[PDB]
Amino acid sequence: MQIFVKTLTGKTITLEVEPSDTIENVKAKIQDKEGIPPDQQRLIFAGKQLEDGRTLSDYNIQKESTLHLVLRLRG
Amino acid sequence: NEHYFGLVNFGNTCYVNSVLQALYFCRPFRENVLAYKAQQKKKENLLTCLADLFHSIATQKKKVGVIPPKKFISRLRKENDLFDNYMQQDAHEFLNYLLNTIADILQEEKKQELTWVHEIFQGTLTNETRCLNCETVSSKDEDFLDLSVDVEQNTSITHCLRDFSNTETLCSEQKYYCETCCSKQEAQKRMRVKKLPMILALHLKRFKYMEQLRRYTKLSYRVVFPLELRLFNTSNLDRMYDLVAVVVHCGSGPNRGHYITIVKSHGFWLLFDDDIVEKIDAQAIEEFYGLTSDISKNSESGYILFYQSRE
Ligand SMILES: [Zn+2]
Repeated sequence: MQIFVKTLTGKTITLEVEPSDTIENVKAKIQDKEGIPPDQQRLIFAGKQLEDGRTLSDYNIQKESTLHLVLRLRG
Repeated sequence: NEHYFGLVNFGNTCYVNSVLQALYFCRPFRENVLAYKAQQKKKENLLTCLADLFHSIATQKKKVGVIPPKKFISRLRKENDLFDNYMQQDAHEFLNYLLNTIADILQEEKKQELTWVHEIFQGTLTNETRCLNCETVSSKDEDFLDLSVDVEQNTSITHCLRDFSNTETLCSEQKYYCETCCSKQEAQKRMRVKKLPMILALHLKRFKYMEQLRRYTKLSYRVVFPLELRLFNTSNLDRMYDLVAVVVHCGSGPNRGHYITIVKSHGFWLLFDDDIVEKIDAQAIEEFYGLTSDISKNSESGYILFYQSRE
C-alpha cells in the first residue's frame, strides 16, 4: 500500500509499505529516498511519535496516511 | 497570586525544564493538571509527579524562587528508556512523549473517547488527494497534537503554517497510486486544518540533511512569530490565537545546546533559563526569530511556539 511522508523541506514523498512493516523498516525506506540515517529520524502520525519495534498496523496506518518526518535539536 | 520559579537542572535536563515552563503557562493545561492534583490517588506515575510539581509551583509562599523537579525527573528516567540517560535531548520529542504519556494514563483511568489532553492540544487535518487523470478526490482525516512546519529564510510562521496546507502537485517519483486508475498518476495533495485545537503548538523544522556530507545542520533562519494569529477552519469560521510561550534552542548545531523558554504572563514577558527567571522587554523577543546574517553561527532560535485560542 502507498503512504506519504512529509519530509524536512515540506516536500511529500511516497513509500510502498505493508501493514506488517516495522517502523524500522519504514525508516530504512525513507533512508533509501532521502539519505537520512534511521537513527536520526523521528516520525509523527496522529499526534504520536512512532516507536521502533512496532508495525504500521499497530498504529492503524492505512493507505494515504501522511507521516511527519522530523529530526532533533539536542539541548 | 502568581509565582515565578525556575527549575533545577538535573543533568542536561533543560530540554524538560523549558517544556515544563511552557506548559505551566498554557492556562488550560495548568488548570487541568492542578485539578488532577486536587483529586489524585496515592499511586505515583508521570502525571501524578507532574501534578505535584505544578502544585508546588502554584503554592509557593514567596512570589519568586527555584524549585527542584527531582521526583519528576527520576520518574521520567524510569518510565522512558529514550530519556533514561544524562544526555542532551530534543524538547519537541519530550513534549510529545509527555502529552501522550499523560493521555494514556487518563484513558486507562476512564476504563477503570477524548481525554483533557486532547481537548486542549488535539486538532484534525483533512488530507485530500486528487488524481489528475480521473479527477477522483480521496479525503482522509488525521489528528495531531502539534504541527511540524517547514521553514525558510526571512519569513513568518504565518507563512510556514500556510505552506503546510498548500496544494502540492505529485509527479514522477512521487506519483499517487489511484484506486480508480489502478496505477500511479500525477496528483494534487493538500492537508487542510479541519479542526483547530484550543492550544496550537507549532514546531519549526529547523534542520537540514546534507546527503553528500552525511550529516545535518541546524537552520538558524529568521522566522518571525507574531503575537497573534488568525487561523481558519474548513467547515466557528476562524479563531484568534495569542502567543503564550516559545521554547528556544540555543546553539550553532543540532547535537548540543541549551533550552530556554519565554512566556507571557499578565501582559509582560518572562525568560526562564533553568534556575534563572528574568523579565524581558517585548522587543528582546525578536532575538529569538533567528539570525539575519552569519547564519551558521550560534543562534537562539524559536523552536516550539504555543498559541492559545481567545475562545
Ligand atoms: Zn485516477
